[PDB]
Amino acid sequence: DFETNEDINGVRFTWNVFPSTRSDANSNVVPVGCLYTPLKEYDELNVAPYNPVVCSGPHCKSILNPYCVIDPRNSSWSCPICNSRNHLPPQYTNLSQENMPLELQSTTIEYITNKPVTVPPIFFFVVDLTSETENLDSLKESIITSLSLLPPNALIGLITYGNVVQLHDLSSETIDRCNVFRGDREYQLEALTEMLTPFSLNRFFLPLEQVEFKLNQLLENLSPDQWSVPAGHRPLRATGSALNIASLLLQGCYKNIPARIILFASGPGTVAPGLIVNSELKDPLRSHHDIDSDHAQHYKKACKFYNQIAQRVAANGHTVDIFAGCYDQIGMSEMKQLTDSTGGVLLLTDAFSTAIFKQSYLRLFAKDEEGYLKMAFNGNMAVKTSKDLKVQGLIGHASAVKKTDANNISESEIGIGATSTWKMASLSPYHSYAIFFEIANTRPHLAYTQFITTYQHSSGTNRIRVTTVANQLLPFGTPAIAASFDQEAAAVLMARIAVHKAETDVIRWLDRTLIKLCQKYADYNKDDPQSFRLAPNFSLYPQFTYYLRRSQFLSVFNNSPDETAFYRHIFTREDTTNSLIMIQPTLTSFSMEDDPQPVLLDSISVKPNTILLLDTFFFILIYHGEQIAQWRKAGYQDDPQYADFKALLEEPKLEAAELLVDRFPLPRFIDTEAGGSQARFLLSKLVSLQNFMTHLQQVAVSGQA
Amino acid sequence: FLTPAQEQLHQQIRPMNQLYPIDLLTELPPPITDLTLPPPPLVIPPERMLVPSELSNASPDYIRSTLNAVPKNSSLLKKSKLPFGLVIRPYQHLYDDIDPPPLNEDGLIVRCRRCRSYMNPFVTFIEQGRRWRCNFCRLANDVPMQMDQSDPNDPKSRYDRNEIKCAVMEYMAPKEYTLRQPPPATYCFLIDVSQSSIKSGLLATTINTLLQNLDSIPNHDERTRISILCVDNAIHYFKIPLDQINMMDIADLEEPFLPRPNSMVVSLKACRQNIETLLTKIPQIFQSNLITNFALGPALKSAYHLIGGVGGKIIVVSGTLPNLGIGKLQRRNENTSKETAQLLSCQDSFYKNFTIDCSKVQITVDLFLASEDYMDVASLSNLSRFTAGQTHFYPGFSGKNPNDIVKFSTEFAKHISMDFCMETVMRARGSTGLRMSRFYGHFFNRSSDLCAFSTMPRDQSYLFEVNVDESIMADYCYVQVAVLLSLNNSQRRIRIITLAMPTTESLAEVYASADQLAIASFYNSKAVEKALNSSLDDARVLINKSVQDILATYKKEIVVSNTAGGAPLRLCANLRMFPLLMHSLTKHMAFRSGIVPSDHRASALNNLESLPLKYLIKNIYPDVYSLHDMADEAGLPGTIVLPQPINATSSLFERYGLYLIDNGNELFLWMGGDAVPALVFFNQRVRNIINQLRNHDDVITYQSLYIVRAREVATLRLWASSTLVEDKILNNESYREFLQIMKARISK
Ligand SMILES: [Zn+2]
Ligand SMILES: [Zn+2]
Repeated sequence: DFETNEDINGVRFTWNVFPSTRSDANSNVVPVGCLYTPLKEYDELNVAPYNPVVCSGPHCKSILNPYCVIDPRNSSWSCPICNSRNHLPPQYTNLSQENMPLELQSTTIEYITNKPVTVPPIFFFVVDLTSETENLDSLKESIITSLSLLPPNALIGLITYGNVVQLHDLSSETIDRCNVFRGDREYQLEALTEMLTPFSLNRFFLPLEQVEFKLNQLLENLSPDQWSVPAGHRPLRATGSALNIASLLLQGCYKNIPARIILFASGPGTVAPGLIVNSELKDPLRSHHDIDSDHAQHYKKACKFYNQIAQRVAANGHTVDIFAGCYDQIGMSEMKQLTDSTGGVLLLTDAFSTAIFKQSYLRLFAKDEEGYLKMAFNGNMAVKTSKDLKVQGLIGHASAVKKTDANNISESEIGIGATSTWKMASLSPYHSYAIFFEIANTRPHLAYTQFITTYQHSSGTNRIRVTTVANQLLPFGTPAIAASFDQEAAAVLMARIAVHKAETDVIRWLDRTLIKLCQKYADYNKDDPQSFRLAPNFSLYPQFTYYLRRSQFLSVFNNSPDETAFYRHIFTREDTTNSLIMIQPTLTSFSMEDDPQPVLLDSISVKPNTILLLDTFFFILIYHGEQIAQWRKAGYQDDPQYADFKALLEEPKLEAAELLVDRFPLPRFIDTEAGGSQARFLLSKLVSLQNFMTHLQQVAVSGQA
Repeated sequence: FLTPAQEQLHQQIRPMNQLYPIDLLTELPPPITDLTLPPPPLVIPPERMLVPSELSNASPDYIRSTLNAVPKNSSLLKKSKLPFGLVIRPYQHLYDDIDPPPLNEDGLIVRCRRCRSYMNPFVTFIEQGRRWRCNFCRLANDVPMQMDQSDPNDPKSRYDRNEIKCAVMEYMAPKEYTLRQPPPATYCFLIDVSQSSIKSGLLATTINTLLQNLDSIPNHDERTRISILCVDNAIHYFKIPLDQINMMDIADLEEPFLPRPNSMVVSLKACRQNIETLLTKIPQIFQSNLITNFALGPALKSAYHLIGGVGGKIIVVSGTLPNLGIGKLQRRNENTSKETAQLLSCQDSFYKNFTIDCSKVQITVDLFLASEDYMDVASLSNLSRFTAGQTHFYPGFSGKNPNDIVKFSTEFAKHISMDFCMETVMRARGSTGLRMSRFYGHFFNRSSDLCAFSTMPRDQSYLFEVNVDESIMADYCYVQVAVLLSLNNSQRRIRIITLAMPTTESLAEVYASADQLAIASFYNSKAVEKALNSSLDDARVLINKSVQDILATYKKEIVVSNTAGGAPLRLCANLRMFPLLMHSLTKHMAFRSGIVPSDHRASALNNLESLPLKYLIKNIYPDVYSLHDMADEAGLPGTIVLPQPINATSSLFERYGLYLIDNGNELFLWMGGDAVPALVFFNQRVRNIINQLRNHDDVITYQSLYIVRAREVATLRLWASSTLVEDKILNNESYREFLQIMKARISK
């Protein structure tokens, strides 16, 4: 089924039976593509303590798998992808049903390929000193707490900044020093190299082991930046310069070596390079309106600056994480690419005191069952495909790898295209990517796809995750096709394409595709709206469209430029299950005499005697009806006999806690009720799907050009 | 618990100087004791002084006119061929404990309404004492009541005030004499840490001296702040907390920007503990540096921004030529022809503009250039020269010699322990007819009548050239020097120096009252100005001409008959040393004709141009002491007794004696090659004397001794040999021949 293939390969195709020709694929509207999670965790993943058996075919490089034609007598295997007979290797010349190689017993497997003979993971902390004591103190607390979650052999790096940027030097024991640079200049590698060069750049990066006391003392002694703040001005904060220096130093000594630049900002950059807003408070932070109407004066140079850096770290293969701790914007809209080009974190929080920050930050260092970090580095994903299948592009946190020898690249593109290989400075079990294909064709016919994700494991080994899938191609009209439609997958990839477009009328596109999809798949009588029927397996798509078009990341009405970037960053990273919650939030009703039960996202379900649980993924809200609010508002729950009431108030908090388990980042939790000022969040999410569905039926039965 | 009342309770329970003729040619074996003689008296009748005493007229200690009898008009002055200038010296000692002048605290400063001169001993009280005449512009003024409120009913109360008894005194300035609140002594030690500075040991010394002398550095008001900048290819700052230390590395030498907004210019009191700690580390932090650049220019700018707010003193210690940055310099071509145009002139013009900016924020710069290599003293001097600082040069420094350390360390110690004022402006007012035209010395002046001292040292002398208008209608003329200052104890004071001189139309009188030392100084300063901006020979020619024109004028305008003795060289007794001094000058390191290292010559010229009169002379003509004949009452009085100096001639040196030359810089101990084995030696005496000639309280100088008896000894010899400027040395004539030459020249 749909869940099976995902449970076994972490793969979900929009169409599970591909059309047999490109004309057909176009008449299907929703592209043939899938959402893949290369480092998905399986309770029973097979790891081969050895290298893969690669295909000898010229220009292939595909790896042996379960869909290969194994010839025991001639001891040879045929390649599904490129189709050539290969000499089964020496060790495999004894393949029995009982003696099958590990790679032949599962469609997804991991090989412990070679071992890097190079540097451990690098953690470059870039802290912003222009924040208040309370805020800067609780941040100092977190960073320290994280340090004890890191591999003792991890290279640490430290830069503090505000008016100027200070690169700390931990290699000095005599006196703790640090090289200072101008927060108002755009230093260049050559210039920065000379200035910083016992002489080597590799002295600003040292093993946590041989430095944990110094670095701890140093972090315990940080104090707010102490320059003067004029009349009505914002502090001078040269983030732009800090990120420039940071990425340059790393390029200077650790190019193409896993590094993770972790920025902690408390406000927008108020100094060029990368200036988001001027210091004078009378200058407001741009809004979507301003950006849309070319009135956002600093925005274009900013984006143009940060993109320069993003291309750098992505090309050099370094990660950039951005944690914002403040009520106002810091410029995530302009700095976003830093995080999307690389597999970086992007978290918007009001303060470094928030649970959202604390829990999310420490969660980034979560470990697997072997006790190693879940994060992975220097990921490289290559998509091999049969000859009757091409690649259109990827939509996720990666960068295209060019000059490849691949021959399966489509002329048409979607997302990051013109290639079938991509790269991620950082990735993790929580990263999913949308790969879009094109039917190259212009007796069972099959198409094969193989995902080869080579990357660097936290255990310090290089591995190769392989997933191979097979999909049948059928003629225009075959019932199987319409049945192989995964409407949850289709909706997520379509939203993915929508965010990509919007990041580069999108709703007009959403509406047209929906109408075109229904015209083809709905059964009805021309010019007879009320006869419109969609099979149970398509019946949800329209609803998903309905919600998507008015979600947090497409219709950025009541959103600040940064909220939008935030929401979108997460959305183009998360999986099918969670992406849906982002599109169509969930609402569960709880009561004294019933079991938790799903309700329509409308006011109807706002009742006195019940408790509601709304899941926006970014938010988890628990609204208590008047009655229950009152009962809870004083007593009962604490009364032995009213143990049933107590369980009622607890059910929404357990489901809540179960959602929060493994989610990243952590959503903002909200406990409200009828009358509470936050109740708006719930209501501000309750024209109607009814009207939508009606107008939809009228167009689906009518003819277009 | 006792109230103020219970405390008081329990407790209660005219003689115009004459001309004395001499024959320079007979005056051979130059008296030389004369060099100690005080100048001709200033003939002033008790009548011209409100309260006649020895203090009613300016002592030679503070001011010395080159003329103690002023020509009554410009014509007479011009004919005299004599210079008119004032050798000024506001302070007498390094420490303001020794001999402070009388200080008024009253807060009342009585001044003229017109000329703005200050009340003084030579004022005249008119109209039943209700008013006073300005001896400077003669305008009647109203005598303030506060002048008499001293002894309410005793009319003779005034005459007890310092501004009436003394020609030299000070006042505690009233509120209006301050715009900003007097500054706290602020220091900024910019130290070279490059490779050279480490190899020489120059650093360990500097850090040690400072470390052991933090107590010596002034802090009367206890507000003394301090800063430290270690410099090489980069500028290193240091955050110093009150009683953690961090070092801030800044290698972007393009624009001066500061690392942080505070804890760099710290309270010497409240942060001593930490400052000592930091000092302790520095030698380690740089224990082994391979860097060979010294960014003085950049560091200097940073320092300007670092202490420019309050203003202060940047003290530079370096063993490296400026290497990297704004004012980097290079070794020069090395001369004789136009060695001024090339070896003495300032290379990069950053060093002159920087002093112009320092005037805006009241910063002064001092330099201690200690090294075996070129430092380009010539062009760096400009820093201290125009900011009232001083440039100290230590040739051939290297810890390899236990003495380099003692000299440098001792001098540097004295320099930081010396007092100084801040925001000081010095000004001189002349009576009707007298006008201040040129001003020589280390300070800032572009606006006549006013010299600006971002800070004022205690070990320098200044010179003001004066012009006698057209004519002076009175029998006396006056000159008043005023110094408005902010003393290093948060006090705004005003130090005044008033000098009264008799006028005269008698050329005989003019000459009879000439201060040969002041005059020697006047030409010294005029020649140091030439050597540095014009030609070096233009200077040498200037010094000779000065001696020529004077001998020529005397002979022609004063001498009465050629019938005198036997073809003598006529002059007066009070100028008996002048020709000898000028000649020695031409043989000095700063003017020699020949080969002299760009730095040595530059350092010499800088020395001469700012040395206090007392030492300027010992420098030109050294004090030689024959110690084998030496009296027996010498050795001790707690002041050690000294021998009578002999002539600076190779002659007097007996091939078996012991001598001690002292030229103000070095100290030679020449022992005849054939002396009694009493060499083994009394020893307390010789050691005592040398200690004497070194320990001074008015300058920082530390005399480096040089003992002498096939090449080394030959050099020490030729060198010590050149300090005796009376002989024929450096291919330059002998003193006897000098007079012989001059005579011929002036003779028809
Ligand atoms: Zn193949
Ligand atoms: Zn007057």
